[PDB]
Amino acid sequence: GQKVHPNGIRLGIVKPWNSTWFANTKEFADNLDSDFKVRQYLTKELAKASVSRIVIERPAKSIRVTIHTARPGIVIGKKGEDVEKLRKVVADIAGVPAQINIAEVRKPELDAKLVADSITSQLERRVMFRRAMKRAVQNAMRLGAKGIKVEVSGRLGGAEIARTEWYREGRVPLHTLRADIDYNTSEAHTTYGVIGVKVWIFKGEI
Amino acid sequence: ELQEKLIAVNRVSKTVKGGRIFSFTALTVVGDGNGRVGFGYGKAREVPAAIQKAMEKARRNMINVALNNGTLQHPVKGVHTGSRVFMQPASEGTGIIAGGAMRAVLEVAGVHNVLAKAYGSTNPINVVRATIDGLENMNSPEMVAAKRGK
Amino acid sequence: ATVNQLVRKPRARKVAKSNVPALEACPQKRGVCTRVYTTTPKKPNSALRKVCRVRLTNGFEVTSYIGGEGHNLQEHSVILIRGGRVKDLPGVRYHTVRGALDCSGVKDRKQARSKYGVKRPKA
Amino acid sequence: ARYLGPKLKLSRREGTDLFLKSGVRAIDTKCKIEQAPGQHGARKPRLSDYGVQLREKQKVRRIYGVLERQFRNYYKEAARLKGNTGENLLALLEGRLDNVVYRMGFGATRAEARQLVSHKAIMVNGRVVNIASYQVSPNDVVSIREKAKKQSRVKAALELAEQREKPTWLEVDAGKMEGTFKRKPERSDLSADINEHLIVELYSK
RNA sequence: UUUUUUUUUUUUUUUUUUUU
RNA sequence: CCGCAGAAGAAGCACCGGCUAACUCCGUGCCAGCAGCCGCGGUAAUACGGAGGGUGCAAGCGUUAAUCGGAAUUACUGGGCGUAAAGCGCACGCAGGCGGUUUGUUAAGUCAGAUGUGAAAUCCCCGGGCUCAACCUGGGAACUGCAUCUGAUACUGGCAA
RNA sequence: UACGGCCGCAAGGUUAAAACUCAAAUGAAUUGACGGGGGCCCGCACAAGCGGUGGAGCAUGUGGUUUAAUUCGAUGCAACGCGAAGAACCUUACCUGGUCUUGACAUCCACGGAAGUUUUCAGAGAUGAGAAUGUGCCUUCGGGAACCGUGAGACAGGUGC
Repeated sequence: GQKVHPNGIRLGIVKPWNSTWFANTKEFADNLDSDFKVRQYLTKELAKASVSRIVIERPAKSIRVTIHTARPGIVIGKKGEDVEKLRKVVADIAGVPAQINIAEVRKPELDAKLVADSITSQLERRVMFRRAMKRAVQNAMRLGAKGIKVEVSGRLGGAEIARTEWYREGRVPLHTLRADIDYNTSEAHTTYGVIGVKVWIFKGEI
Repeated sequence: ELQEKLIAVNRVSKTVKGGRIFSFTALTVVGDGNGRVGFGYGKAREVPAAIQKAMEKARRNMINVALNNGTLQHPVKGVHTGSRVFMQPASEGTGIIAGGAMRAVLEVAGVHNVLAKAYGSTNPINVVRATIDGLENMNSPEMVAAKRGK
Repeated sequence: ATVNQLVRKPRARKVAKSNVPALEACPQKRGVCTRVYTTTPKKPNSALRKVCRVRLTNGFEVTSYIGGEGHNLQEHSVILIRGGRVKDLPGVRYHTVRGALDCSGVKDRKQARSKYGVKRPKA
Repeated sequence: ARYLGPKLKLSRREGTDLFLKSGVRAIDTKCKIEQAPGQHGARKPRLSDYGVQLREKQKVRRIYGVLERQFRNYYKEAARLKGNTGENLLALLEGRLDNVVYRMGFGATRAEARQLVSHKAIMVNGRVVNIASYQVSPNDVVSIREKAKKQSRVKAALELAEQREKPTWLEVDAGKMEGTFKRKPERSDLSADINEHLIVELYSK
């Protein structure tokens, strides 16, 4: 009957920021219009390997974008012509330059996000995703974590059918503000309407 | 390469003070391909968790049924309140035509030849709780020899 | 949980309830339409559905419905009888099959195919 | 009587490798298993207990091409037979006149084969017996007739089945096109991938 | 095993599809 | 049967919940209608009533007047009596059912068979003959009892003690 | 339960028959209705008390008056001073008229332009008819900005629960 975030409530406690910047009394408003715009271009340019963390720092309002993506080599491309585009389009909206910093998503198996970017791929085949769903969860937990719960909502059958499915491969203490837990979500579609997935990953006790 | 199946559940959810209260149960069986079969029950907050607590309980050692070789030699008493019950063997070549209301109690070890459907009650909890206690009360081909000599 | 209160109206929506009184032989028949009735004020606003009575040795009087489409269902005719009491109708206990003799019913309604017996349109 | 098709439709709801269409190309290219067969509900179907046997019924009804009439008039006498299901019922479908002719190599499909038989091309020791429920007993012979013997359809069966398994229970001469059943069928090499016993227990629900 | 501080307060329509 | 001549010349019904089975786009306001167990319609009616697609099966499809099905039930052959229904406050004797239990004994019923009946389409099984499924049949068989007798002694009934 | 009588002193006892009909339940075991049970209590519940509200006079929304004609939804524990903490420009319900249906706001190409200060006269307002003064920054004189147009083809919305 609740959905209760472990993250967010805890920015300085094992669970680090999606973004952080210091804009002043009469210089926030444009920074906020740019924090969705810069993330929309990137999270469509980086889709080919996802982005666990789409990190917006702005060291002098110029934007130090740190992209933890599971394939940096495909966004370095054939060696740095994409980087050039990647440092221009997000700087075109913001009116200032853009300190593009790359990284790997170190093992998507154990990750704070990339488990939901298994699952929400599986729907692009349109056939029996049930063969692979709870197997993907299984596989992920075989290289890391100690419990996980999963909730999936949406049009996932035929004609008019709309339900919610819930699974538990291991124990999850829902909120413990000391622990290495995460919450995440992701999305998918199937030509009848939405398919929206949610996770809770109790990876460790502290 | 062990075998795992369910057979029954309760809708168990009721009015109270007060709105509605809900709960979640199972009844399950397990087997080993060398003529071994077993059972038990569970409960949880979640349905596929009431299956796991059951099937971890069904894994207790699994009774070796007297099977020589594709059928069985005696109909053991599955004594219950009015179930009765008695299986009917068949001559080694024709299949497991038994009560699909409980059939997984004999199916999980592979047993090809036995029949009888659920003779006095159409509730699985009744012809289940009866069958497993006849199967533990059985005798080997080697025992019935001693029973009629030495 | 209290049976002489429960039994009436619990949970089902087809239900058994029907009341189908007398027998004497069989319930199907040929039906001399004996006298035609057109009347009796009710909340179901029952126009044109001209019920008739039936001279049958049964112990009490009996009555039967127009079955379906066909205005000239005339009181000298001897069409066929079967059971099925539609909730619309007090007093009645059977409905006709009114297609034989001179009665017609089904004038040109192409959808009847085997349902009442009709030939194909311009196909 | 045998409904006739669309033929490849049957494979997109019954399954893969069907002898219905055994020959050229349309295998894995067009039979639409794993791609998307029942496309509308393919996100999630749900099966049934009668479900899985009723499509294994379907398999046996549509692969060999037979009525529900035959499925009851083979059952009539099967009720006297002494053996198991996959000898009292299944074994007969590989050995009725319209279905043995493909097993020997006189037509390249099972829908072909029945139609060569019904068109007076085939005999059993001198009998034109196109009453195709007629089942060819072991050792008595079965041939294509003289002017149909080396007709285009037989060759394109023979030079395609050449690389394939020639099963042990019957034989043929490929160059004068005649044969028989050499022994009785067995539930251990008959090569239908089906669970045999399950078409007869389906009448128990 | 003394247990009357008044007797009564119309109907409905609540119910988030289903195979497990 | 054998040459020519054309895929020519041959097919549709239930329908479509869920029952063995495939569904939506809408309509009409428990209108009008299915009414079998169900289930449906109370302004978003999956099958009512129009239609569009395809399905079950193919001279066949729905369905009907009923009775048993599944379901176990008037039970010598097959039974529940705390339950539905269910040892009926109560038993003077008159007919009735059960009359102790073993030896010497008998064979009427019990059983085993000899021989007869049930000539011919069985039901149950094999072998054919028409091109053959049918169909048309040949062969083998099994028919509690009844007769008329050779046995065999544990029950049913007795005789003696 | 009676429609023959065996009994009974009548009324009834005892046979448990039947015209016809019509769809499942008794029992366990579990609910717990808001409950002056017994029992454990407890609160301006009630206590002891205190200052009142009330009848006449005012500030004022239902309903209630017919008024030319009237704005929902408000009507006990879960609604009071509506939501309006300004129902005569007023964040427009509604009575009326004036007007429109890309409206008022806002893009993607196409052809073009410097932006504005000031006053006169009409009109209820939206809007209508005149008169003066004005002409910026780069600057490939290319491309245009600050910033106003007219033609397109895509094309805008609201407490509706």
